Amino acid sequence: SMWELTILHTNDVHSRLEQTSEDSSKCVDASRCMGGVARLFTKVQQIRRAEPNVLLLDAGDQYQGTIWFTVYKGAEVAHFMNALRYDAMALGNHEFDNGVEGLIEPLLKEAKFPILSANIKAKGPLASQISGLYLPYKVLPVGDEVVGIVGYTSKETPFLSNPGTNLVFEDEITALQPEVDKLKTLNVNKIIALGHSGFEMDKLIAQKVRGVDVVVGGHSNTFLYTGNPPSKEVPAGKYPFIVTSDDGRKVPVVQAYAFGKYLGYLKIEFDERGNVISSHGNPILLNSSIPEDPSIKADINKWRIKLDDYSTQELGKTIVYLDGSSQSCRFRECNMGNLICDAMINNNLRHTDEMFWNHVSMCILNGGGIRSPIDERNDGTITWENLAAVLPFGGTFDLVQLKGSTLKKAFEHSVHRYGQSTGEFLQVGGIHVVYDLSRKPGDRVVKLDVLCTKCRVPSYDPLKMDEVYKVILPNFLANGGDGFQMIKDELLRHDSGDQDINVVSTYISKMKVIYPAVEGRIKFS
Amino acid sequence: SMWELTILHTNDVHSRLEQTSEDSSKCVDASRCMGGVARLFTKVQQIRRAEPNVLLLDAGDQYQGTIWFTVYKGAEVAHFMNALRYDAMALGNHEFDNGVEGLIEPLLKEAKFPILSANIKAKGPLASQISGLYLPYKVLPVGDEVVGIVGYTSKETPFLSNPGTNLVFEDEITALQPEVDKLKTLNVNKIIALGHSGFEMDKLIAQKVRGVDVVVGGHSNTFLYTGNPPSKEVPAGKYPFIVTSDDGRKVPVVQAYAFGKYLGYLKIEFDERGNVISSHGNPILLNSSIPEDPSIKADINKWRIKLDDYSTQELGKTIVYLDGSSQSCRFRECNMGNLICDAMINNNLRHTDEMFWNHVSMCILNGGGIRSPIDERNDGTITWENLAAVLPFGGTFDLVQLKGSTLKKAFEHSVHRYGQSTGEFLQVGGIHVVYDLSRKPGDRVVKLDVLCTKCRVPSYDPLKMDEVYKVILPNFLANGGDGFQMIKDELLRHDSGDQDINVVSTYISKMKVIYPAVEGRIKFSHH
Ligand SMILES: O=P(O)(O)[C@@](CO)(Cc1nn[nH]n1)OC[C@H]1O[C@@H](n2ncc3c(NC4CCCC4)nc(Cl)nc32)[C@H](O)[C@@H]1O
Ligand SMILES: O=P(O)(O)[C@@](CO)(Cc1nn[nH]n1)OC[C@H]1O[C@@H](n2ncc3c(NC4CCCC4)nc(Cl)nc32)[C@H](O)[C@@H]1O
Ligand SMILES: *[C@@H]1O[C@H](CO)[C@@H](O)[C@H](O)[C@H]1NC(C)=O
Ligand SMILES: *[C@@H]1O[C@H](CO)[C@@H](O)[C@H](O)[C@H]1NC(C)=O
Ligand SMILES: [Ca+2]
Ligand SMILES: [Ca+2]
Ligand SMILES: [Zn+2]
Ligand SMILES: [Zn+2]
Ligand SMILES: [Zn+2]
Ligand SMILES: [Zn+2]
Repeated sequence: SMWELTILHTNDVHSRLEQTSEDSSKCVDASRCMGGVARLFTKVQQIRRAEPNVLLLDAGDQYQGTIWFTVYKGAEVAHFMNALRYDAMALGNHEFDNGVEGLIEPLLKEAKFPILSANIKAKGPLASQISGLYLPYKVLPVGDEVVGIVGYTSKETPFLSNPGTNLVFEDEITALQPEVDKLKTLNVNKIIALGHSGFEMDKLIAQKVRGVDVVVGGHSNTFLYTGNPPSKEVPAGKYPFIVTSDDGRKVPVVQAYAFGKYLGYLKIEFDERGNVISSHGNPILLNSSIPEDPSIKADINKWRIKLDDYSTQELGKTIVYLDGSSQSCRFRECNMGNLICDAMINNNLRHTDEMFWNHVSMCILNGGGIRSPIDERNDGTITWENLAAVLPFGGTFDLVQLKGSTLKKAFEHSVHRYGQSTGEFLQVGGIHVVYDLSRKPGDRVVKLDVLCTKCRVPSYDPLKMDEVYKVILPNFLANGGDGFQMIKDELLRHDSGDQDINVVSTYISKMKVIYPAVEGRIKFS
Repeated sequence: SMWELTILHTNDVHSRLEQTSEDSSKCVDASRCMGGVARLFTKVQQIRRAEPNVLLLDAGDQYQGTIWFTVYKGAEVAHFMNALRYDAMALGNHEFDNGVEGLIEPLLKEAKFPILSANIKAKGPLASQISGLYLPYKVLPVGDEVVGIVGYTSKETPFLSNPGTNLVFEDEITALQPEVDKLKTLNVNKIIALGHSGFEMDKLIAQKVRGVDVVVGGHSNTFLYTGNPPSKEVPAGKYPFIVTSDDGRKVPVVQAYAFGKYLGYLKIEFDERGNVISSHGNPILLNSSIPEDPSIKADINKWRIKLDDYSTQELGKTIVYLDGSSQSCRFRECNMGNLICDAMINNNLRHTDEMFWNHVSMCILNGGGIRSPIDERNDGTITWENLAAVLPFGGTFDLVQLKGSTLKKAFEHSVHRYGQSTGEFLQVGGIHVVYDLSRKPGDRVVKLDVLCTKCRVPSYDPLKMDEVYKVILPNFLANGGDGFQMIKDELLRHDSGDQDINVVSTYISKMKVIYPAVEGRIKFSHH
């Protein structure tokens, strides 16, 4: 005898409540738009009506990405996930972006489903405050069986978000194994690991955590597919990805890209003792072939009324595609990066009253801070809402004095673990860098020319290690985010800047028509 | 017996009536300013009081370069050259910039000294109109002797200016020799060739034209000096430069850079039969050590009143030196070029109602069209006057559809005679070009990448020969100037654009603070 479970799964939805363009920017041409919570609900109900044993799971990073989260601050997440009737969610890194209070009062108190993390431990006054609002696991009834779901969250969360110093983020394998053993002693024979640490960590969990039957992941924005993929996303492996564990077991690992563009869909056949005997499926592309549910869409429109103040005024026009996609901006020079760096540099030079920074022409910008493209095909209109999708974090473009050796160390860090879509890869202004990736990590920077400052005509001269340079960058990077510890430690001055999104809107308002290009600021050898 | 003559000479003054900064841009810090007509007058008078036999000569290109010429149109040239008591002038190419009417009514009718060119022949109805207003030669009394001065003008004048199709520009050597022979039969044994064809042609004249004793030149902006030079300009040779002629004679050739920064000064010792026994001198740096003459300065201030409309409004600010010097912009990437090209591109995109050119991101700009720097040390203010020194010509930034093969032929022409400070060297926008100069002319372009247009994100892709590109450029280049004959002939569309100086002021007004760099748009390689 066999027992079939259908796992429906989203991850890194990142406040894409409404349907989006193919690239996850704002919907303009409705006939070609994709995803959003109303469309997901239609596909979820289609599966639920057909399959008797169904779990709808989220692997974190619902928080942050559009004006939805800027305005509603997680109430939209609670509300629409409840309307969809998610069975469980794992805490991601972006769930702590508005502090622990930003997690508790909107999401944890209003969610009608369990929220999960087994490697986040609470200490101090916070322990009693957050007791039971999230859990290490939940044991869910599914038909006449039970399925254990055990949660996890990235160890990098303190370095990427605002979880506060009373939350300790343990190792995933060390925290998960006792919980999985606890569930076995409670006669839960089917166990799903649901969490938010990336596809590599998901694979290690599948391997090393004995008793885990399936890993549903997130954080790396990984697309897995078996067969011919339905859109632009290139699959990193088959769906599901099969790990061979330490005790010889085949453990399926899944992820469902990002932005609610796909619904992950895995059918698993279990024996009577909760061993996986087979698995199959694929992520389902939520395109115009699936209608947005009328009820959920009507509710979305009601919540949408408050947001329409942010889409009113045209700040300017683009006549080129502003490529702010992760696949470009984390792997090579992207023109959205160039735009943002040029805006950073240009805005700073209006502050003529402050003479220490009035010649700053160099810029560094973490690629992962660029959160969305903007489309050029609607007479390429750029509103505030469009900008808020690119720059949702409410950071500042701060000013730092750095030694040359600090700067070379940062450019080595930029490509130290290249090829995994991590956000540390640097977009630049007033810098020409050339990488050779065949060299070992810490020695991949082969050419590095920067704009001179003690010179009448600015030209790109080679960077000297002993020389000091002035750079404009996100406060995230100045304070040591993305493992840029050399910046925070070794910087000589650090001034607070202007607000990031205001800098870019000012710049676009000034220029009227923008046309940034890929110029060979970042080259490969 | 011996007879000593002192030749004082200017060339390519280019409307620098007032004193200038070291680089020839507007005077701001008066304590370190140079040249101008008031200072020149002081130095000329010092020499005249000291030496009995003095000629003050001009080798052309007084016309064009600042608002002085924009407003007064050659009347300031006539007026201040007359006040200085120039003995003779040769017609340069820029003397024809406002047509033949622009030469006649201001300069030729009001000048109290002879104006000279022996290789400009007038035909049609214009011949009788301009007969004798300029001359092939003039024979000037100097003390008890006479000195013949014979004129010449660049054969490239029709391709650089607006002389009209009724003026023919003959070969200089063929035109000069009969005049020099004629003067020998008229018992003129001392002959100066004064003209405007460049230092190379000056040397050929010295060599080939039998009877010429001295060549006073212009057009190439050549600095010659003997000893340690007093300023930024690198000497091309000794002063005077000595040609050994075909008929066995040492002929001194002189020039005096440009912009009235130096007064050329050559002492020649002649024998009784008008042969040069020796020559010596140097150009005199007209710096703060020579005071401005009170009379000429007071007259300059009176004429200056009408011009002060052009310097009131600050259009914007630069925080970098805008290198618009000939030594940069005709030899490599200069940031003034980059600025002008970016302004050309940016202004064009405001015309959204016209959909054929609304994605144009490629620009070519002849380096010789960039006429002056702008300084950054006075809180680097940019007025209209400053801009008018960079872009004096009143051209337009026109729009052309060109084949790729046309564009590569233009980039080959850009460096075909590289190393001579000729204006055809191209400043660019949305183009990355790499030259190898060790290769032969017509095959020096080794890499040539341009911004794509049928593409969502613009990147620099290699230029395809069969593919067609849209480019913004000066109408000078579209109409075939600087020997860019491939553009005029092989272009597919040609629309008139906006006025050149208005494009750059609009852009500066928009940007407020400008900081253009040398970016590697133009590189050189030795493979
Ligand atoms: O799953 P994700 O979203 O975690 C992901 C994982 O690699 C993947 C992804 N790809 N596409 N969408 N998602 O990207 C993370 C990258 O994003 C950048 N990052 N994160 C936060 C943040 C920040 N501010 C903080 C401080 C106050 C709360 C927010 N500020 C700036 Cl400038 N960058 C920021 C960084 O590069 C990091 O490596
Ligand atoms: O002695 P010069 O001054 O002749 C000189 C000789 O090599 C030397 C020089 N160096 N520094 N100052 N002088 O430069 C010539 C270069 O100047 C450029 N040039 N000339 C005219 C002109 C023009 N318009 C004209 C057309 C109708 C009347 C106005 N338009 C644009 Cl865009 N360029 C123009 C061109 O490159 C040429 O090669
Ligand atoms: C939607 O996706 C399916 C595959 O999942 C594909 O066959 C279909 O062509 C798509 N429909 C559109 C774009 O309307
Ligand atoms: C002016 O030029 C003379 C002659 O070359 C030189 O000796 C002197 O130093 C200069 N005076 C200045 C810069 O004040
Ligand atoms: Ca099991
Ligand atoms: Ca003689
Ligand atoms: Zn995420
Ligand atoms: Zn994440
Ligand atoms: Zn000239
Ligand atoms: Zn000339």
